Amino acid sequence: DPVVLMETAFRKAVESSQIPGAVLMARDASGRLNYTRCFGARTVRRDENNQLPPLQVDTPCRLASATKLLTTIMALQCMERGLVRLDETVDRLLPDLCAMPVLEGFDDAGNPRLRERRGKITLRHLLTHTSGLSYVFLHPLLREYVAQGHLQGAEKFGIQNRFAPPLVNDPGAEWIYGAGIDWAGKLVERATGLDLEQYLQENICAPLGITDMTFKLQQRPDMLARRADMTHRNSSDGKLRYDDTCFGGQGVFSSPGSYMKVLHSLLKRDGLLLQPGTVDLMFQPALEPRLEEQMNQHMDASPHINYGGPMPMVMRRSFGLGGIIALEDLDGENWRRKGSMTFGGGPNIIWQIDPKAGLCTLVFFQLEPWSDPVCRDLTRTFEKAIYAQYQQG
Repeated sequence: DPVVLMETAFRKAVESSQIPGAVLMARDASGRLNYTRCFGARTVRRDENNQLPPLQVDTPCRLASATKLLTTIMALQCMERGLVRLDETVDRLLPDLCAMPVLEGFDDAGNPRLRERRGKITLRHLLTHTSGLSYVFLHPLLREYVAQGHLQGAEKFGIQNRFAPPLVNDPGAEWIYGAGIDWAGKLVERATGLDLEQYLQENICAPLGITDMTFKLQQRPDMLARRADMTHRNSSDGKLRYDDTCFGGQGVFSSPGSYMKVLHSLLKRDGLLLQPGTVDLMFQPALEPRLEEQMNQHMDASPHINYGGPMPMVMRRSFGLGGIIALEDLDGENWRRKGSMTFGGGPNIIWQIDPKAGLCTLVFFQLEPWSDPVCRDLTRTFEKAIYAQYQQG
Protein backbone atom coordinates (compact mmCIF):
# COMPACT_ATOMS: atom_id res chain seq x y z
CA ASP A 1 0.00 0.00 0.00
CA PRO A 2 2.48 2.87 0.91
CA VAL A 3 5.10 1.73 -1.57
CA VAL A 4 2.60 1.09 -4.34
CA LEU A 5 1.16 4.66 -3.91
CA MET A 6 4.74 5.91 -3.79
CA GLU A 7 5.57 4.19 -7.12
CA THR A 8 2.15 5.51 -8.44
CA ALA A 9 3.50 8.98 -7.62
CA PHE A 10 6.78 8.61 -9.64
CA ARG A 11 5.05 6.93 -12.64
CA LYS A 12 2.76 9.98 -12.89
CA ALA A 13 5.65 12.50 -12.29
CA VAL A 14 7.44 11.11 -15.37
CA GLU A 15 4.11 10.74 -17.30
CA SER A 16 3.30 14.46 -16.60
CA SER A 17 6.85 15.39 -17.84
CA GLN A 18 7.62 16.82 -14.39
CA ILE A 19 10.84 14.70 -13.76
CA PRO A 20 13.16 13.09 -16.40
CA GLY A 21 13.41 9.91 -14.29
CA ALA A 22 14.50 8.69 -10.84
CA VAL A 23 16.34 5.68 -9.38
CA LEU A 24 15.06 4.56 -5.92
CA MET A 25 17.19 2.25 -3.84
CA ALA A 26 16.70 0.90 -0.31
CA ARG A 27 18.76 -1.71 1.49
CA ASP A 28 18.83 -2.97 5.06
CA ALA A 29 21.51 -4.81 7.09
CA SER A 30 19.69 -8.24 7.32
CA GLY A 31 19.06 -8.65 3.58
CA ARG A 32 15.23 -8.53 4.06
CA LEU A 33 14.97 -5.14 2.29
CA ASN A 34 16.45 -4.83 -1.23
CA TYR A 35 14.29 -2.24 -2.95
CA THR A 36 15.48 -1.09 -6.36
CA ARG A 37 13.15 0.78 -8.76
CA CYS A 38 13.97 2.45 -12.15
CA PHE A 39 11.71 5.20 -13.47
CA GLY A 40 11.78 7.04 -16.79
CA ALA A 41 14.54 8.10 -19.17
CA ARG A 42 18.12 9.24 -18.27
CA THR A 43 18.06 12.27 -20.63
CA VAL A 44 15.30 14.66 -21.81
CA ARG A 45 17.23 14.90 -25.19
CA ARG A 46 15.78 12.41 -27.67
CA ASP A 47 18.29 9.92 -29.16
CA GLU A 48 19.18 9.20 -32.83
CA ASN A 49 16.38 6.55 -33.06
CA ASN A 50 13.89 9.17 -31.61
CA GLN A 51 13.52 7.10 -28.39
CA LEU A 52 14.46 8.12 -24.80
CA PRO A 53 17.15 5.98 -23.14
CA PRO A 54 15.96 4.81 -19.68
CA LEU A 55 17.47 5.75 -16.35
CA GLN A 56 18.80 2.39 -15.13
CA VAL A 57 20.64 1.23 -11.94
CA ASP A 58 23.75 0.85 -14.11
CA THR A 59 23.50 4.50 -15.41
CA PRO A 60 26.60 6.73 -14.74
CA CYS A 61 25.42 9.96 -13.05
CA ARG A 62 27.11 13.23 -12.12
CA LEU A 63 27.34 12.91 -8.33
CA ALA A 64 28.50 16.51 -7.69
CA SER A 65 28.57 17.16 -3.89
CA ALA A 66 27.76 13.38 -3.40
CA THR A 67 31.47 12.66 -4.09
CA LYS A 68 32.40 14.14 -0.62
CA LEU A 69 31.25 10.94 1.07
CA LEU A 70 33.69 8.90 -1.13
CA THR A 71 36.57 11.33 -0.42
CA THR A 72 35.85 11.25 3.37
CA ILE A 73 36.01 7.43 3.05
CA MET A 74 39.40 7.76 1.24
CA ALA A 75 40.81 10.25 3.92
CA LEU A 76 39.67 7.96 6.73
CA GLN A 77 41.32 4.91 5.00
CA CYS A 78 44.68 6.87 5.09
CA MET A 79 44.08 7.68 8.74
CA GLU A 80 43.14 3.97 9.29
CA ARG A 81 46.54 2.99 7.65
CA GLY A 82 48.43 5.41 9.93
CA LEU A 83 49.32 7.83 7.15
CA VAL A 84 47.49 10.65 9.04
CA ARG A 85 46.37 11.34 12.54
CA LEU A 86 42.85 12.88 12.58
CA ASP A 87 43.87 15.62 15.02
CA GLU A 88 47.39 16.15 13.61
CA THR A 89 48.24 19.39 11.78
CA VAL A 90 47.92 19.15 7.95
CA ASP A 91 51.27 21.18 7.88
CA ARG A 92 53.40 18.24 6.55
CA LEU A 93 50.93 17.13 3.71
CA LEU A 94 49.12 20.42 2.97
CA PRO A 95 51.87 23.16 3.38
CA ASP A 96 49.98 25.18 0.77
CA LEU A 97 46.74 25.30 2.74
CA CYS A 98 48.80 26.13 5.86
CA ALA A 99 50.45 29.11 4.11
CA MET A 100 47.03 30.67 3.25
CA PRO A 101 46.02 33.99 4.80
CA VAL A 102 42.56 34.87 6.11
CA LEU A 103 40.43 37.56 4.39
CA GLU A 104 39.40 40.12 7.05
CA GLY A 105 37.80 42.27 4.34
CA PHE A 106 38.83 45.30 2.28
CA ASP A 107 40.08 48.83 2.95
CA ASP A 108 38.71 52.18 1.64
CA ALA A 109 41.07 51.89 -1.43
CA GLY A 110 39.32 48.55 -2.21
CA ASN A 111 42.57 46.63 -1.42
CA PRO A 112 42.22 43.28 0.45
CA ARG A 113 42.96 43.06 4.19
CA LEU A 114 44.72 39.74 5.01
CA ARG A 115 45.90 38.06 8.21
CA GLU A 116 47.93 35.01 9.40
CA ARG A 117 45.59 32.20 10.46
CA ARG A 118 45.39 31.43 14.19
CA GLY A 119 45.24 27.77 15.16
CA LYS A 120 45.93 24.56 13.28
CA ILE A 121 44.09 22.62 10.60
CA THR A 122 43.48 18.85 11.07
CA LEU A 123 41.78 16.38 8.73
CA ARG A 124 38.76 16.76 11.13
CA HIS A 125 38.50 20.53 10.50
CA LEU A 126 38.65 19.63 6.78
CA LEU A 127 36.11 16.73 6.97
CA THR A 128 33.70 18.64 9.23
CA HIS A 129 33.77 22.05 7.41
CA THR A 130 35.39 23.83 10.38
CA SER A 131 38.72 24.42 8.48
CA GLY A 132 37.88 28.08 7.95
CA LEU A 133 37.54 27.56 4.17
CA SER A 134 34.36 28.57 2.26
CA TYR A 135 33.36 28.26 -1.43
CA VAL A 136 33.90 31.49 -3.35
CA PHE A 137 30.14 31.91 -4.16
CA LEU A 138 28.94 31.05 -0.60
CA HIS A 139 30.96 33.88 1.05
CA PRO A 140 30.31 37.67 0.58
CA LEU A 141 34.00 38.66 1.04
CA LEU A 142 35.22 35.80 -1.24
CA ARG A 143 32.62 36.85 -3.88
CA GLU A 144 33.97 40.44 -3.62
CA TYR A 145 37.55 39.17 -3.76
CA VAL A 146 36.82 37.18 -6.96
CA ALA A 147 35.05 39.96 -8.96
CA GLN A 148 37.73 42.58 -8.20
CA GLY A 149 40.10 39.90 -9.63
CA HIS A 150 42.44 39.03 -6.78
CA LEU A 151 43.13 35.42 -7.88
CA GLN A 152 45.13 36.94 -10.79
CA GLY A 153 48.43 36.22 -8.99
CA ALA A 154 47.69 32.44 -8.67
CA GLU A 155 49.00 31.91 -12.23
CA LYS A 156 52.60 32.81 -11.11
CA PHE A 157 52.84 30.18 -8.32
CA GLY A 158 51.01 27.49 -10.26
CA ILE A 159 48.24 27.65 -7.60
CA GLN A 160 45.13 25.91 -8.89
CA ASN A 161 42.09 28.25 -9.01
CA ARG A 162 40.07 25.61 -6.98
CA PHE A 163 42.63 25.95 -4.09
CA ALA A 164 43.66 29.60 -4.81
CA PRO A 165 41.07 31.41 -2.52
CA PRO A 166 41.94 32.52 1.05
CA LEU A 167 40.49 31.44 4.40
CA VAL A 168 37.37 33.31 5.59
CA ASN A 169 37.82 32.43 9.29
CA ASP A 170 40.21 30.59 11.74
CA PRO A 171 39.92 26.76 12.05
CA GLY A 172 37.07 25.65 14.34
CA ALA A 173 35.68 29.20 14.58
CA GLU A 174 32.48 28.33 12.60
CA TRP A 175 30.72 25.82 10.26
CA ILE A 176 31.13 27.07 6.67
CA TYR A 177 30.36 24.83 3.68
CA GLY A 178 33.68 24.99 1.83
CA ALA A 179 36.53 23.36 -0.08
CA GLY A 180 37.61 21.27 2.97
CA ILE A 181 36.97 17.98 1.20
CA ASP A 182 38.77 18.89 -2.07
CA TRP A 183 41.82 19.72 0.18
CA ALA A 184 41.40 16.36 2.02
CA GLY A 185 41.50 14.69 -1.46
CA LYS A 186 44.88 16.50 -1.99
CA LEU A 187 46.20 15.04 1.30
CA VAL A 188 45.11 11.45 0.22
CA GLU A 189 46.98 11.92 -3.14
CA ARG A 190 49.99 13.34 -1.24
CA ALA A 191 50.03 10.61 1.43
CA THR A 192 49.71 7.66 -0.90
CA GLY A 193 51.48 9.10 -3.96
CA LEU A 194 48.40 7.87 -5.96
CA ASP A 195 45.91 10.04 -7.83
CA LEU A 196 42.31 10.01 -6.55
CA GLU A 197 41.19 8.10 -9.65
CA GLN A 198 43.76 5.29 -9.06
CA TYR A 199 43.30 5.37 -5.26
CA LEU A 200 39.42 5.28 -5.65
CA GLN A 201 39.74 2.20 -7.87
CA GLU A 202 42.21 0.28 -5.63
CA ASN A 203 40.55 1.22 -2.29
CA ILE A 204 36.87 1.86 -2.96
CA CYS A 205 35.90 0.29 -6.31
CA ALA A 206 37.91 -2.95 -6.31
CA PRO A 207 36.96 -4.13 -2.69
CA LEU A 208 33.18 -3.72 -3.29
CA GLY A 209 33.40 -5.02 -6.85
CA ILE A 210 32.65 -1.68 -8.54
CA THR A 211 32.95 -0.75 -12.26
CA ASP A 212 30.41 2.15 -12.65
CA MET A 213 32.45 4.63 -10.47
CA THR A 214 35.15 7.06 -11.73
CA PHE A 215 36.70 10.56 -11.62
CA LYS A 216 37.98 10.36 -15.27
CA LEU A 217 34.75 9.37 -17.12
CA GLN A 218 36.22 10.35 -20.59
CA GLN A 219 38.79 7.48 -20.24
CA ARG A 220 35.85 4.99 -19.92
CA PRO A 221 34.02 5.15 -23.34
CA ASP A 222 32.30 1.96 -22.10
CA MET A 223 30.65 4.03 -19.28
CA LEU A 224 30.52 7.29 -21.32
CA ALA A 225 28.14 5.94 -24.01
CA ARG A 226 25.76 4.75 -21.20
CA ARG A 227 25.67 8.02 -19.19
CA ALA A 228 22.72 10.18 -18.18
CA ASP A 229 22.61 13.74 -19.51
CA MET A 230 21.91 16.70 -17.23
CA THR A 231 18.33 18.02 -17.18
CA HIS A 232 17.41 21.53 -15.99
CA ARG A 233 14.02 22.86 -14.82
CA ASN A 234 12.93 26.17 -16.45
CA SER A 235 12.66 28.82 -13.71
CA SER A 236 10.03 30.14 -16.16
CA ASP A 237 7.59 27.37 -17.36
CA GLY A 238 8.76 24.56 -15.09
CA LYS A 239 9.51 22.51 -18.24
CA LEU A 240 12.65 20.30 -18.56
CA ARG A 241 15.67 21.16 -20.74
CA TYR A 242 18.84 19.52 -21.98
CA ASP A 243 22.04 21.11 -20.48
CA ASP A 244 25.68 20.53 -21.81
CA THR A 245 28.09 22.05 -19.21
CA CYS A 246 40.94 15.34 -10.07
CA PHE A 247 39.24 16.99 -7.03
CA GLY A 248 37.79 15.12 -4.05
CA GLY A 249 34.77 17.37 -3.39
CA GLN A 250 32.84 16.93 -6.69
CA GLY A 251 34.56 15.13 -9.67
CA VAL A 252 32.86 11.68 -9.38
CA PHE A 253 30.60 9.91 -11.92
CA SER A 254 28.80 6.85 -10.45
CA SER A 255 25.74 4.71 -11.32
CA PRO A 256 22.98 4.71 -8.61
CA GLY A 257 23.66 1.03 -7.77
CA SER A 258 27.46 1.49 -7.43
CA TYR A 259 26.90 4.33 -4.89
CA MET A 260 24.41 2.14 -2.95
CA LYS A 261 27.10 -0.67 -2.71
CA VAL A 262 29.25 1.95 -0.78
CA LEU A 263 26.39 2.88 1.67
CA HIS A 264 25.34 -0.73 2.13
CA SER A 265 28.93 -1.61 3.22
CA LEU A 266 28.78 1.35 5.70
CA LEU A 267 25.35 0.16 7.06
CA LYS A 268 26.30 -3.59 7.29
CA ARG A 269 29.59 -2.71 9.13
CA ASP A 270 31.24 -5.32 6.85
CA GLY A 271 34.72 -3.78 7.37
CA LEU A 272 35.28 -3.90 3.57
CA LEU A 273 35.83 -0.14 3.14
CA LEU A 274 36.51 1.08 6.71
CA GLN A 275 36.90 -0.55 10.13
CA PRO A 276 33.42 -0.65 11.81
CA GLY A 277 34.85 1.49 14.67
CA THR A 278 36.01 4.09 12.10
CA VAL A 279 32.50 4.05 10.55
CA ASP A 280 30.93 4.55 14.09
CA LEU A 281 33.23 7.66 14.39
CA MET A 282 31.78 9.05 11.10
CA PHE A 283 28.23 9.05 12.57
CA GLN A 284 29.45 10.82 15.74
CA PRO A 285 28.26 14.50 15.89
CA ALA A 286 31.72 16.09 15.45
CA LEU A 287 30.64 19.72 16.21
CA GLU A 288 31.39 21.66 19.44
CA PRO A 289 28.12 23.05 21.08
CA ARG A 290 28.92 26.68 20.00
CA LEU A 291 29.34 25.44 16.41
CA GLU A 292 26.40 22.99 16.62
CA GLU A 293 24.20 26.04 17.50
CA GLN A 294 25.84 28.33 14.83
CA MET A 295 25.36 25.61 12.12
CA ASN A 296 21.64 25.10 12.92
CA GLN A 297 21.09 28.90 13.26
CA HIS A 298 22.54 29.35 9.72
CA MET A 299 20.82 26.26 8.24
CA ASP A 300 17.37 27.22 9.61
CA ALA A 301 18.00 30.77 8.24
CA SER A 302 19.13 29.45 4.78
CA PRO A 303 16.08 27.74 3.10
CA HIS A 304 17.37 29.13 -0.23
CA ILE A 305 20.44 26.82 0.20
CA ASN A 306 18.66 23.94 2.11
CA TYR A 307 21.54 21.48 2.85
CA GLY A 308 18.99 18.88 4.11
CA GLY A 309 16.68 18.66 1.10
CA PRO A 310 13.86 16.18 1.99
CA MET A 311 14.71 16.93 5.67
CA PRO A 312 12.48 19.26 7.81
CA MET A 313 13.39 22.96 7.20
CA VAL A 314 13.83 23.59 10.97
CA MET A 315 15.45 20.80 13.06
CA ARG A 316 18.32 19.89 15.49
CA ARG A 317 21.31 18.72 13.42
CA SER A 318 25.08 18.31 13.80
CA PHE A 319 27.79 17.35 11.32
CA GLY A 320 30.07 14.29 11.35
CA LEU A 321 32.71 13.02 8.97
CA GLY A 322 30.88 12.63 5.63
CA GLY A 323 27.57 14.36 6.31
CA ILE A 324 24.86 15.93 8.49
CA ILE A 325 23.58 14.05 11.58
CA ALA A 326 19.91 14.09 12.73
CA LEU A 327 20.01 14.98 16.41
CA GLU A 328 16.33 14.13 16.56
CA ASP A 329 13.87 11.69 14.97
CA LEU A 330 12.43 13.26 11.76
CA ASP A 331 8.89 11.85 12.24
CA GLY A 332 9.36 9.64 15.30
CA GLU A 333 9.02 6.02 14.13
CA ASN A 334 7.26 6.83 10.78
CA TRP A 335 10.54 8.11 9.17
CA ARG A 336 14.34 8.83 9.66
CA ARG A 337 15.83 8.55 13.16
CA LYS A 338 18.32 10.27 15.51
CA GLY A 339 21.93 9.68 14.46
CA SER A 340 20.93 9.34 10.78
CA MET A 341 23.78 10.79 8.67
CA THR A 342 22.96 12.16 5.18
CA PHE A 343 24.14 14.34 2.31
CA GLY A 344 23.18 15.36 -1.17
CA GLY A 345 24.34 16.11 -4.67
CA GLY A 346 23.46 19.08 -6.89
CA PRO A 347 21.25 17.21 -9.45
CA ASN A 348 18.74 16.31 -6.68
CA ILE A 349 20.90 13.33 -5.47
CA ILE A 350 20.16 12.40 -1.82
CA TRP A 351 21.54 9.51 0.27
CA GLN A 352 21.22 8.65 3.98
CA ILE A 353 22.31 5.94 6.41
CA ASP A 354 19.99 5.32 9.35
CA PRO A 355 22.01 3.01 11.68
CA LYS A 356 19.31 3.14 14.47
CA ALA A 357 16.65 1.87 12.04
CA GLY A 358 19.22 -0.22 10.12
CA LEU A 359 18.37 1.31 6.74
CA CYS A 360 20.05 3.13 3.90
CA THR A 361 18.38 4.78 0.92
CA LEU A 362 19.31 6.74 -2.22
CA VAL A 363 17.42 8.82 -4.68
CA PHE A 364 19.26 9.39 -7.90
CA PHE A 365 18.01 12.18 -10.12
CA GLN A 366 19.96 13.92 -12.93
CA LEU A 367 17.97 17.10 -12.54
CA GLU A 368 19.16 20.66 -11.65
CA PRO A 369 18.62 23.04 -9.79
CA TRP A 370 19.06 21.60 -6.27
CA SER A 371 16.10 21.37 -3.80
CA ASP A 372 13.56 21.23 -6.69
CA PRO A 373 10.06 21.04 -5.02
CA VAL A 374 8.92 18.07 -7.21
CA CYS A 375 12.07 16.03 -6.39
CA ARG A 376 12.06 17.04 -2.69
CA ASP A 377 8.38 15.96 -2.25
CA LEU A 378 8.99 12.74 -4.24
CA THR A 379 12.05 11.92 -2.05
CA ARG A 380 10.13 12.69 1.18
CA THR A 381 7.48 10.19 -0.17
CA PHE A 382 9.94 7.39 -1.13
CA GLU A 383 11.78 7.29 2.23
CA LYS A 384 8.53 7.62 4.21
CA ALA A 385 6.87 4.79 2.14
CA ILE A 386 9.96 2.54 2.63
CA TYR A 387 10.14 3.17 6.44
CA ALA A 388 6.39 2.33 6.47
CA GLN A 389 6.89 -1.09 4.66
CA TYR A 390 9.99 -2.07 6.70
CA GLN A 391 8.29 -1.33 10.07
CA GLN A 392 5.00 -3.30 9.51
CA GLY A 393 6.85 -5.99 7.50
